[PDB]
Amino acid sequence: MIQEQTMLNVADNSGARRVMCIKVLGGSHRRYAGVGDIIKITIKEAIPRGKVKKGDVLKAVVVRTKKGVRRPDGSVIRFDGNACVLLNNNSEQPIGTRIFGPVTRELRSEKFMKIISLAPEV
Amino acid sequence: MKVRASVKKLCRNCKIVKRDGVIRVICSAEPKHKQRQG
Amino acid sequence: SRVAKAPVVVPAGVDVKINGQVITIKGKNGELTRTLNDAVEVKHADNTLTFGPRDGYADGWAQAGTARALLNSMVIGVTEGFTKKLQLVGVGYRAAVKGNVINLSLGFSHPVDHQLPAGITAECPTQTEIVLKGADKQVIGQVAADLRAYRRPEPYKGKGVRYADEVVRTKEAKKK
Amino acid sequence: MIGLVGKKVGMTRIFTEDGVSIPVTVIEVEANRVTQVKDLANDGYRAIQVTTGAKKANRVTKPEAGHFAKAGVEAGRGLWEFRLAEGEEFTVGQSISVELFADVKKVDVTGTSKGKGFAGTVKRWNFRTQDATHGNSLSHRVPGSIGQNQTPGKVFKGKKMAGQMGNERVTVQSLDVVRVDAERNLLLVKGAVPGATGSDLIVKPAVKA
RNA sequence: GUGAAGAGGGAAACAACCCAGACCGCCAGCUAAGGUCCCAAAGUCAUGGUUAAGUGGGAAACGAUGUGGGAAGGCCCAGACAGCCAGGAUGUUGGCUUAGAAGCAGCCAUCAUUUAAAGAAAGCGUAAUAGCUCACUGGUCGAGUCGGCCUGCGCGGAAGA
RNA sequence: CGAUGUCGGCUCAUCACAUCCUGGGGCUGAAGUAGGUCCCAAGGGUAUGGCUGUUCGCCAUUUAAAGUGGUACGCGAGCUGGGUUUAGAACGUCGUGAGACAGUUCGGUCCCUAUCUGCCGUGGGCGCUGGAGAACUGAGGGGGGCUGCUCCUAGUACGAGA
RNA sequence: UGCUGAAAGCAUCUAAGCACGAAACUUGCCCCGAGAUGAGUUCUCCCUGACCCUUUAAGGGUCCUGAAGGAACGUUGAAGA
Repeated sequence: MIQEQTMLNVADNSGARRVMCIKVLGGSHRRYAGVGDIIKITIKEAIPRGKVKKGDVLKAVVVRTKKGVRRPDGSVIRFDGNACVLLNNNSEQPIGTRIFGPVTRELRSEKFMKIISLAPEV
Repeated sequence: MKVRASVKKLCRNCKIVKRDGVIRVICSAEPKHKQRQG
Repeated sequence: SRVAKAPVVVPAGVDVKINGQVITIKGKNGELTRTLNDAVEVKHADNTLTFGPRDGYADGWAQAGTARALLNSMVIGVTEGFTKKLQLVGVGYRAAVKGNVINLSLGFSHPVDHQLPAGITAECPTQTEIVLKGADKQVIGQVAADLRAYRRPEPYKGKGVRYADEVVRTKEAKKK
Repeated sequence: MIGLVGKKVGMTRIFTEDGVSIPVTVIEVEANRVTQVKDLANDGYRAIQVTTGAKKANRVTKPEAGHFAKAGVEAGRGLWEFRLAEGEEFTVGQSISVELFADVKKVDVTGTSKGKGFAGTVKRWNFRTQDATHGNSLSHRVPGSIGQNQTPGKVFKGKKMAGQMGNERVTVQSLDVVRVDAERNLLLVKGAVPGATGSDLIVKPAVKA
């Protein structure tokens, strides 16, 4: 459950550490983003030596949510924070080289193969 | 289809026809001369 | 009017029955029954057919003129019949026929099936040309029009279904 | 085709071999007994009237007792009838079991929804509440405007206002049938159905095939 | 002139529009404007025409083989108009602004042979060509046909909470 | 003028079609994707934020689209009071002055227990003809009607290629 | 968009006739619904005793019977101001 103005941590090592969600994509009047929905974010503070600077708008994908995800058998997965991965605004293509922390398997959409491969767990 | 209020024989191969109380112009050479309201 | 004043000779072996204003004609293909306008009167006129507009109708002559054309059309149809030729233009276009159903593939994702009406026969001497035959001209024209409507000819390559004896205008992109 | 009358019995879930859990509503469909068969000759339409359950002997009135006795059917609670599809026939006194749902896949369940009593516009029509602060005075959940001005001069019919909510019959359609148990008279349908536990439900095959 | 300071009847309702100026009573008659299929008093009245549009029962410039009437005019069984198997050629790829205009951009004449018959050129189409039609001319059926003016009544133009 | 509260915002809407999207078509200087223009169509749908009191507008990012208008420039006996528009005070300017300024700033009481019509719910009475208990037919009325992306067809038709 | 087709020998979707053709219209889906005074249909249940009076009428009065069923009261409800 990520909506506008929400703080997110960064799972990758692109140099960003905290980002603000400014829009939820994928539908008109969409309220909040799910486990693996694409969102538009702005970086609020990053590494000075990183390739992404403060106050830049680029897409992102949620990988972890505090609210959690629901499994088909009724189980749920919950995390202590919300995390995302950075993107390129033209092709999804996570720019990071490695991603820290667990990643749920809900991102297996025949496309996030790069995210799951770099995921230390699942 | 032109929907102008004035219809005329633009070319030689234009025929004036009345269909359902509407005066139409039909051309057998070029469709650009077809027009509905007359 | 002028056409109405021209009796049509009925050939031998054709039976004509005048039940009030209804006309039944039998030749060698089948029985054709048509209801005629109340403003036109018809008599046997042995060896010929004659039409006259009864007094009391302003358009009586016009109704006679169209009536005479219809009777001639049926007379020709029963005597010989009507044939129409349709051509399929385009790579990968098939017009296979079997029984009373026509199978066509005009580039659609699914096959096209057409159910012919009674009294109409379809033949496919070649994979792209289809010939239809029948006892009346109105039905054949309608069926051929329905077949053509499936893929209207387009003016860049003249593809789709077209009549055998029509000219399709062609145009080319001017710059792009 | 005809439906059946059953009683809602709580809810449960079924665990499949692949792991996914299916929430199912349990409907107790005991034998339904036909009490009257209608025909076009007499009633102008063809239908069968059925009964289910049991009633106290001293509680059923004489007019109802005679009606059941005519068909030779034991008195039950309430009466419901279903129109026929012209493709099947029935006889008076025949018993209909839940087995007829063995070959179906979607069903429509009809029942009386739970009664919420007099409900406000916010709860009834999902009206948006006004601001809770910034000067608002006694207008936190009020409906707001209900008309325009003199030019209409009236409130249009069908306006959304507070009133009775629930306690009307509603139909949930295209529900997957999960299991049918003839000997135990159970009908497991995936999803939730209107009404509370113990309420009478009508189950018929889905019409939106 | 009316209202104001005038009721009554008519225009659905509508001081100022039309008819008409209430002294009172009558379960008497004749009329005005306006009306006479039903609501709703009185012609489903008579004779000759028009309209096909629900026109009548909103609206223009302008458009159109709608339909009725009138005055004419051209061509017509030495056979018209529309159709049908026919013909439509030769220099004139022009001198001319030679970039190609050749009839199809214009300076320009707007010649001339075969002739039942054809122009140094009206349309579509090519850089120009080419090409396809029509001007015009033979033969069969074959009788009317063609283009304007005056107007009667209609149609389109004509979309709002 | 013996009083019809006049800008915005919120809540709640309803109608027109001169249609923003979705639907059906003609023409195209329409190869295809994507367009241009016109005709038919009102069933449904038809943004979130930054700045400003603002409507509007500019800007940022979405969507199939972020339609144009009427309804006392809809709606304050439904809400707010930011602007404007009482009394305080100050600045600039005009006036000798009191004061004034569609010049600008700071501050500044929004009453009503619903009789009638209307509307949303829910009952009593009588009727429907001997009375009563049930199950229905259905005149009629209302609700709902939105749509994106991915894959297959197919990398096919089209196209020199892209 | 058409097929056939005269008026007008041709042509022509139209004048006669016959075809297709949209989230619009009618229906199909769900709900209300016989106060639908045009008040509907079906099934079942209950009542089939006597006296008198007059301005002898679908009249009035008295005695005995009051059934089906309903209401009321009580315990109450995932029904409800």
